[PDB]
Amino acid sequence: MNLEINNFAPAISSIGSQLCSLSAQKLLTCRKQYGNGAKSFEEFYAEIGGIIGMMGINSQTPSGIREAIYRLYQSAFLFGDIFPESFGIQNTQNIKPPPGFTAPAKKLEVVLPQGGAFDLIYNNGEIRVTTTRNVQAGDLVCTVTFPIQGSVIATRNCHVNEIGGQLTTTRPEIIASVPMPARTVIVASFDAIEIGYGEGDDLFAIGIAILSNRFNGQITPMSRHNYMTQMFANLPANMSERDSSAVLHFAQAAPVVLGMMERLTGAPKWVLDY
Amino acid sequence: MNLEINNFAPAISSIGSQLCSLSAQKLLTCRKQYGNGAKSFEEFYAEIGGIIGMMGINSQTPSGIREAIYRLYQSAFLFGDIFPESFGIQNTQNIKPPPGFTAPAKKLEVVLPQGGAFDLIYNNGEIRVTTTRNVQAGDLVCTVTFPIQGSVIATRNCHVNEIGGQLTTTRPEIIASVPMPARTVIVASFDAIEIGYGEGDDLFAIGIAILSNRFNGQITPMSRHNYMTQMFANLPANMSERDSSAVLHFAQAAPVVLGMMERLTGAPKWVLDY
Amino acid sequence: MNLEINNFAPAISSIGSQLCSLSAQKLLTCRKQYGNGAKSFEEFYAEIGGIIGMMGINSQTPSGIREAIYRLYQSAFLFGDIFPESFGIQNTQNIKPPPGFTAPAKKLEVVLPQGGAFDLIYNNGEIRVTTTRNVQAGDLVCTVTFPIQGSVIATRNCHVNEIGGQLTTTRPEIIASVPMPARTVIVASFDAIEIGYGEGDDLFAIGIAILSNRFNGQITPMSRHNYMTQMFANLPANMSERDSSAVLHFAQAAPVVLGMMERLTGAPKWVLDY
Amino acid sequence: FIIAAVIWAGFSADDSYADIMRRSARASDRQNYDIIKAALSSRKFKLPRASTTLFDENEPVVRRYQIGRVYAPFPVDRYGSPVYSNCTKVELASDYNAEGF
Amino acid sequence: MNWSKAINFQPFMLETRPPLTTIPIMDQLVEIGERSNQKWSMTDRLFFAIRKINPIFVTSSQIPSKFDYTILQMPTQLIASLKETLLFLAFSYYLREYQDKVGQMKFYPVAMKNMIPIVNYLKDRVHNNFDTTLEQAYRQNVVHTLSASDAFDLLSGMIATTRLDLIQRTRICPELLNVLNKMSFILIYAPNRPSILSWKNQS
Repeated sequence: MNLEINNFAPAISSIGSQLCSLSAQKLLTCRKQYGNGAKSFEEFYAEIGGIIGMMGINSQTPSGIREAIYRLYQSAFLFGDIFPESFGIQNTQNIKPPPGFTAPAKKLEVVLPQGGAFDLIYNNGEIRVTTTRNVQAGDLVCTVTFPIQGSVIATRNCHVNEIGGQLTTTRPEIIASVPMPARTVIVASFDAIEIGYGEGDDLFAIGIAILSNRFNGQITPMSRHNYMTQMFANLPANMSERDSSAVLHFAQAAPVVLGMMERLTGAPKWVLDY
Repeated sequence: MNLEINNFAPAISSIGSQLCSLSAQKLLTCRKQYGNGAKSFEEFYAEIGGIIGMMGINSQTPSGIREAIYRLYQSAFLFGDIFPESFGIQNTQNIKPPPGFTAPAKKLEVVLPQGGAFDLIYNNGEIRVTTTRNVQAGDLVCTVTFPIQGSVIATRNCHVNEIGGQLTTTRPEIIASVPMPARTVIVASFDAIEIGYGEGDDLFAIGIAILSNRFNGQITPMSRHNYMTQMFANLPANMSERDSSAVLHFAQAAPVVLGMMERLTGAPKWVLDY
Repeated sequence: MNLEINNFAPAISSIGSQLCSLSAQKLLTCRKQYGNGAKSFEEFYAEIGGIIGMMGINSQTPSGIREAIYRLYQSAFLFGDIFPESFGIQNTQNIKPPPGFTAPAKKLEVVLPQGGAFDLIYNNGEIRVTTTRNVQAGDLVCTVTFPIQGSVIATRNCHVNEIGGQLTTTRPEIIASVPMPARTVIVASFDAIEIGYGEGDDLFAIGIAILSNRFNGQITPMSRHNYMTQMFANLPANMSERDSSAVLHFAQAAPVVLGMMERLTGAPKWVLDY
Repeated sequence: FIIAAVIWAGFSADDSYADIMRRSARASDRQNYDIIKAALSSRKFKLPRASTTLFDENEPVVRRYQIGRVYAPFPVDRYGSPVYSNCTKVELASDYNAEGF
Repeated sequence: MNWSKAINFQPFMLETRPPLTTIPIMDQLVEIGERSNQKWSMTDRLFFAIRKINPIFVTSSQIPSKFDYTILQMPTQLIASLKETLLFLAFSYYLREYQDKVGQMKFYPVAMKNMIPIVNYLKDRVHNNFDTTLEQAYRQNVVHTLSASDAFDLLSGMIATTRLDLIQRTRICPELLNVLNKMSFILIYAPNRPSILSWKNQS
């Protein structure tokens, strides 16, 4: 999946997230006032679900919201560079902090150092490493590339910099504490939260297909974990962590809302409470 | 941590939780109508985020809520068993029930029988012990000190009381069921819920520092799980489950709200819907 | 720490120093007019101490001052190309001189030239090296890189260019006077004042963390001495001694004021009397 | 710029109305206005300037065309508080003397 | 458009228009542009106006733009001088009051030499004390150091037009004649003087 994220992404993402929030709040309101009748719920929503109070939509229909989402996504994640890097937008338009991430870190992503001295397998929430040769205490065995935050549980034959059970840094590295003979095993489990949101995976699966049909060459169907890892990997290096969260919120919310407009079920708290 | 909980902790907690819920609801109310102009959201919240009608609070700015939270926390959990006459406490018996716990029990807390007979290692949600010496069927192996409720999965070479896969008692005990020699290993996994509220873990980490920079002699930064284990261990023996629930709800809500008033993101459901 | 100081730094630094001085003046004025009562000191300060009226600060709360400090600091010292056109930056033709430095030079920076012929250790007020081989008279053994100014006391087996007790140059160099055998020790103590100020170090510790939590990838918390040495080393070569003073005054005034707004204690004289 | 110059002619120690009007050559109207506005929000002088913000509240109704935001002509805020660009209260430590007025 | 006269469709001017699906989004970004002071002029102090002069290379015409902030370059290796940079800046500034603001398609002149090094030099050589304006820099570096014929020869090289083509074309398009007149150029062919071009009497 190849995509070019510019320096204007947070500004577009704020508008996108506001549109998604308003669309979801309308669905819960329409959903609360449906009375069983000849007209189905799909028609009932499609007849009044697009009337929302928001500038920038040129239609009072769900098609208008869908096209607004499409154009915002294309401008933010696929078009490329807009304007010189010195163009000043943050000063006049401030953005709103997105909700904190809630996705549990199950398949935490790590990279082994060069030398082929270690064997890596994955588990539910931990990683265990097998040593092919003798290793001296106090050297890198692993390091995470996908940021993570939370508590730490059940470290064996390794030491992680932490105080009071809480990890000190968002990118911990695993180091040994005792010299290990070959064929030893060292484990590290974390009760932590990765980048993303954990609710609304059924909606994401069909929304990503909906928006991959249109951008066929750029976006491909995939799981939420892979999508978010690639989106985080494509973020510009010279960008704050306060804006990366704003970009990622819209990046995951757009497929969720697209799939929500098809399967007219509820909405996740993260999309609604923006 | 060192801290003393007085007999009137539920009365203080029932006011602190109400104040926290009021502040969170006001935060979302102001977050819904943010103008998105030249002023940032921090200035907007500092200008219109206060509560004006609660007895006990002496300012219409957020600082008033912060100072009230500080007073209530110090009175309820710290060494000074000072009864706050400033907030109006009319009945110390009436206590609105708090929401049920939602924290998954990943690192379950267990203690060995003291015979030095088993080795203890942890995992994502299960404990497993290895017999150092020969053991006969029908004797204690492990017992949990942190109360736990939920289901039981993957019980091998051990027995727990269960009805339809559900745990009977809140403090299950693991007893071997078969004569098992030669350093064998038994496992016990639980799909259960411990004490506390899993949601909003990011705000807890930033709020515990805020309230430890003030009560540095009594409170230190740490993870939520250890904080709750110690807080539950410090509860008086003459305490019902209806009251300890309120005490623990306030004990977790205070750091979460303190950290939420700094990072103006959303609020967890268990704080809003108290 | 990675940072790029631009040519426009003095204009930003003048505004930052003026804002910090105004904040300190307001803090002391509100600290003298506080009568003990129902409201705590922080509530009193939040209501009136925050109000300060300059172009570009749009708030009567301390949050506005905090955001203004953040924006000016990011514009002046951080990597992103940002300039705040909203402040009184257009009429910065003339810049008021900043107060002179008062930081004692306890750990002064020197560099051994080459050949590993000398081993360096430090003391509270003096430096000393051990010659590992024969040395000729009148050659360079060490030279300072961090500028100092003051008197010289207790020089042994060396010579510095000083007349009347005062060092003639801001970058003194030490040269041996007599050919000396291996294992000889030359010493030089200075009663001088290095760059930066001395008062307010408690506020610096809690302000550097505050402004490192925001720019989490750009600034790492550390002591004032290393901070100032890196700031001086990152100054452009083509800068006068008058503008660099303003830049280095703002670079320290920002963290100390950020920490002062947290702990509502007094303010340093150099911050206030700008 | 002309309003600002007329106001500043009576508060500056040295420059007269013609001297301020002459500043048109070595600058722009916006830049000169910014300079004079910064001079009127200093420690010595504080003259509040009327300001306004964008407005986005609309009552929903079915319509065919698009909608947009407009500034509010009046300088009061949604909550009734006055909106000023530099300061909330007038505090000037001198008298306005210009050309004998 | 016919309203855009015929100057906007000259060989040395390139038309730009973003992708059709992104046009509504680009419109609201440039609105935030005018809300800020993201524009430059000739009658303004260089101290800040030098920051907002950022020429870019035109790889493709499908690029978004603000009429008061956009300066284009051809992807070449030749490096222009300071006088050429000022001449092109004046030309581009005075040429944008014929911009067609109703039709979405904007038209900009394209410089045939690189302008980045001179812009960086000016941006690094500018201080808080100096009060120089872009127009004053143009005057003291072009009008008072070169003849009108030499300045016209320089200007042509920046826009890839033979001075003969420009001189002949001024006789057909009065808009170009006004644009050149705004730059202190005067074209009187009635007497047989040595040069057809001269600078305008100032003050």
